[PDB]
Amino acid sequence: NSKPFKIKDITRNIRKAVVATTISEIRTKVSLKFERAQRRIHLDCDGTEVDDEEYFSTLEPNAELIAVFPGEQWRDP
Repeated sequence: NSKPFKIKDITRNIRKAVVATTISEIRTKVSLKFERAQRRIHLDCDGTEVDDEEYFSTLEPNAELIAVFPGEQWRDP
C-alpha cells in the first residue's frame, strides 16, 4: 504493498488523503471520504484519468489526485 495518496475535489477546496493498495480500494475509500458516489480518479496536475490497475501501480507515494464525480470534469489551474 500500500501507499498514501492525496485526493481533492475538482475545485480543490476539499483536500483529503487515503491509503490504498489497488485502484478499487482507492475508489471505495474516496467515496467514503467525499460522501459522493462513483468516484473517477484523475491526476491533479494534468487531468489524466487513472482507470486501470497497471497505471495505478506506476503512481508514486503521496501522488496528488483529483476525484471527479458523475457530471463533473477535471479543471485546469
